[PDB]
Amino acid sequence: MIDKSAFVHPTAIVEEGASIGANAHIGPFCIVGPHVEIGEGTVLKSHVVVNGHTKIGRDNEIYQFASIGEVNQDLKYAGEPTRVEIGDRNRIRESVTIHRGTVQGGGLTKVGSDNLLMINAHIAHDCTVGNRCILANNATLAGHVSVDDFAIIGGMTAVHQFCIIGAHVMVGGCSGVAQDVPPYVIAQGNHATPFGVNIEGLKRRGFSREAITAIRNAYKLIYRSGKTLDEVKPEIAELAETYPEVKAFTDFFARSTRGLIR
Amino acid sequence: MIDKSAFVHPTAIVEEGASIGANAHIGPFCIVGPHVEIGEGTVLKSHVVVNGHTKIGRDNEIYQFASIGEVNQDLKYAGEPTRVEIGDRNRIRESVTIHRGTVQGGGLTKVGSDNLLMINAHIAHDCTVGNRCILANNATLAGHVSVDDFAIIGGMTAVHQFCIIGAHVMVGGCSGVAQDVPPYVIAQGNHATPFGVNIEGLKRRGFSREAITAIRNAYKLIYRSGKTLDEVKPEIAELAETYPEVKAFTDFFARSTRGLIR
Amino acid sequence: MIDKSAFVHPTAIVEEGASIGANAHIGPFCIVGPHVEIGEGTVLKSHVVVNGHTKIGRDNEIYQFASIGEVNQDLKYAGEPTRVEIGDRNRIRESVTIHRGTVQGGGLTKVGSDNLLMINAHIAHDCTVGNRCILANNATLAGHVSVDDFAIIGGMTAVHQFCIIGAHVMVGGCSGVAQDVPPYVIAQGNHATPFGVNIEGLKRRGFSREAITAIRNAYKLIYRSGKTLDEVKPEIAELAETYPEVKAFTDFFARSTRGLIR
Ligand SMILES: CCCCCCC[C@@H](O)CC(=O)O[C@H]1[C@H](O)[C@@H](CO)O[C@H](OP(=O)(O)OP(=O)(O)OC[C@H]2O[C@@H](n3ccc(=O)[nH]c3=O)[C@H](O)[C@@H]2O)[C@@H]1NC(C)=O
Ligand SMILES: CCCCCCC[C@@H](O)CC(=O)O[C@H]1[C@H](O)[C@@H](CO)O[C@H](OP(=O)(O)OP(=O)(O)OC[C@H]2O[C@@H](n3ccc(=O)[nH]c3=O)[C@H](O)[C@@H]2O)[C@@H]1NC(C)=O
Ligand SMILES: CCCCCCC[C@@H](O)CC(=O)O[C@H]1[C@H](O)[C@@H](CO)O[C@H](OP(=O)(O)OP(=O)(O)OC[C@H]2O[C@@H](n3ccc(=O)[nH]c3=O)[C@H](O)[C@@H]2O)[C@@H]1NC(C)=O
Repeated sequence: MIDKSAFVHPTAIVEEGASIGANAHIGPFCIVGPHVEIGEGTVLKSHVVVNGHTKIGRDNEIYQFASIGEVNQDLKYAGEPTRVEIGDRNRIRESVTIHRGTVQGGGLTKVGSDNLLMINAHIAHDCTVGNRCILANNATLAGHVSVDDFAIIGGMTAVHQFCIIGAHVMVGGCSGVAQDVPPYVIAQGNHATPFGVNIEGLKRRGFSREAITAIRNAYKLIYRSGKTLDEVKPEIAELAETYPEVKAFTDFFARSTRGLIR
Repeated sequence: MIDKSAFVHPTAIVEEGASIGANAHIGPFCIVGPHVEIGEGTVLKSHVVVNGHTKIGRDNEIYQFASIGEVNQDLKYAGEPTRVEIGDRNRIRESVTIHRGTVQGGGLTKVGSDNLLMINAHIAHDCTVGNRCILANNATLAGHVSVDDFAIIGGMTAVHQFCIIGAHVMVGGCSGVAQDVPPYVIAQGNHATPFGVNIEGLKRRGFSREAITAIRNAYKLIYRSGKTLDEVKPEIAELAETYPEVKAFTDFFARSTRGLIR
Repeated sequence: MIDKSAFVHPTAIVEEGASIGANAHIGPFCIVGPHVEIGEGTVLKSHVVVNGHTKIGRDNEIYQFASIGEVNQDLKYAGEPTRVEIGDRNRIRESVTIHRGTVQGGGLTKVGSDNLLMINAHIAHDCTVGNRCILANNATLAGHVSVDDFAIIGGMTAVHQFCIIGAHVMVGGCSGVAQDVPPYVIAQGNHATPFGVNIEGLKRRGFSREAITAIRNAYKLIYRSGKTLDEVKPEIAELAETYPEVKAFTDFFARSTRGLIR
């Protein structure tokens, strides 16, 4: 049902069964499918396509020529009723594409809250984007990619299938990520390699001097020590019991399947 | 004429003279020009622009914000009635652009059948795309480019004007192809360089153990022997009279004008 | 007001207050905001969004799915009535985005005349594009970028914020420009480095043999001499009093803030 306080442009096509929340705005020439839920205050500017089994939260801004909930590009997909979930206060810019999941990959593509997805950013099937992320122009995620909280993907940058981009990571523009990126690190190149800790990002996000130092020491254990990952994991765990920010590393290691960028 | 069994959305604009086949679907806000032919069962999802002298075959799926048959980007083009041909069962994704040819370049842009053209793939004037190809997100072909059967162009990858991408080639993502790529080879980098035979692709497509070995030996003649191309061409021709799959090389050599990637 | 000789498609939405010039063409499903001015003979093909405080000149061709005058992607922007200016005889292709300025960056995004902006070219907030430029497919300018007269940005190429691309420059495809590019030079790579003078471009644009030689000598002072920029600036100024084309260098130096690509 469409809430009485929602605006739906006469030219927009909202198919019966769609749920449109209070004070939502559906602009000219938009198409909204029957299995779509659009939250309170969310705006679809114009020329937006939203379909599939897709739930969109509150106060989102979705710009013209964006395609949300669409059939994914995985040749394995066969039309199964898979899902998209999008949180609150996201800015989803022109030509952004966010595709539905696959049964094989868990059935769900997820995007959190307060994200900025710039022009022609691509979120493929079965991706999980967290909160407060930035995907710059043409930033492209292949299937099953995780982008953790506060992570930034630079312009023209592509991420290989199944890769994890750790929390607070900054991936430089014009890059190609082929393996997993630990939280807090700077990555650049093709293939992308690590370039230290995202110190400036952490400073701006309120991380203490002590926390940043501990994170830098954890980085040094991984990349400078010359030891194997299995050797340094318990050392990182010991460090984490004093500095809880370091726990991001161990949580990341348990999820990592592609190996680390080096 | 529009076939009686074709669906044309009330909001779609199909100009008089356009030919729409049986059980075709023209979605909301589509524009179809007077010199366009759309084949049986072909679907234009929504917000699709098809114009120029353009023939589209059967069972195609063309997604929103795609531009098919449009004026090309060659500054030499002056509005001449050039052409686009598109075959059957293609999946042409959001924002894909396929441009009409130029008189100078032969007057025709051609795409075969069973191709997957991912988001924002670009097929410039006078290009020839074969059958069963994959162009990943943002894959960009300059004018007069050939992409032969089964070839794959990775995400964010650009191909220089007049280049040929051989049959069964896999070009890696984030690459820049400046010269001709022989059939069956893996290419990566900027500028792109060869990295052996696409063994896995050939295995999946039913190539025999003997054929793959012969193809590998042909690759070795080209790249490992240290001999000139003119020296190894007759040797490849001799090999081809036992293994007919090797004939792909000699057929490719006759078309090649840019020299080989090395 | 809409001029009596202008065409506005019944499906187009031109908001009251918009100024549409003589013999302009507003195609199907276009949206034109109340603070937009569209000049004599300008064509919006179809599915074009033009909003904000935006002035567009004469004889422009703006293609489907383009977004002109839109809210920029700078997180600092807060909805202030900033501006876009676009000159005459530009060809603005499918999915091109040109964003309004920011108060912080001067309030204006400017594009001159006779430019070709290819598919999905991006002109960010506070950019200044001159005359006769070419931005190829997916060419991406970050905020506050200057692209001077006749400059060419290759396909898949990104330019870092605040950078200046000098007059008559050719930036190769698949590149990443991180610093300022002097006029007349060829740039390629990631990060982009200089590769001599754009001799062919200058020849075609009517530059004399003497002028090109002088420009080459200025290039050699900057890059071959081994001297500092401060040492060679007065030498370039001396050369410029015989060959006025060399004055482009000194004018560029005064604007440069990022340092030179080397
Ligand atoms: C990084 C920038 C690229 C742009 C990213 C945006 C694209 C995404 O929206 C779509 C996507 O990533 O889907 C893939 C899916 O994430 C993956 C896992 O589920 O599976 C697929 O990728 P994968 O690497 O597993 O390719 P396949 O094993 O399915 O084979 C697809 C084609 O590649 C050929 N191939 C494969 C391996 C090889 O070594 N050589 C080949 O030629 C093979 O013959 C076939 O034609 C999926 N692909 C296809 C084309 O089906
Ligand atoms: C690889 C990724 C890039 C994106 C690919 C998508 C673009 C295609 O849709 C369009 C396309 O490829 O068309 C070109 C056409 O395939 C070719 C052959 O027919 O001809 C043209 O390319 P080319 O390399 O021949 O350029 P021109 O010789 O026509 O000159 C165009 C501009 O380049 C300038 N130039 C040329 C050479 C040089 O050395 N320096 C220059 O500055 C010249 O002054 C002029 O302003 C065409 N270009 C233009 C801009 O007209
Ligand atoms: C080059 C190809 C990329 C595509 C280009 C197209 C994008 C443009 O349309 C938009 C644009 O360029 O705007 C930026 C604006 O030109 C600039 C100057 O005015 O300011 C901004 O860029 P900047 O480099 O200054 O980034 P900020 O300092 O504003 O911080 C933004 C985010 O980066 C994080 N950051 C910053 C520095 C650092 O070292 N590590 C970080 O994690 C920080 O925490 C925050 O989340 C602006 N960005 C944002 C996201 O606001």
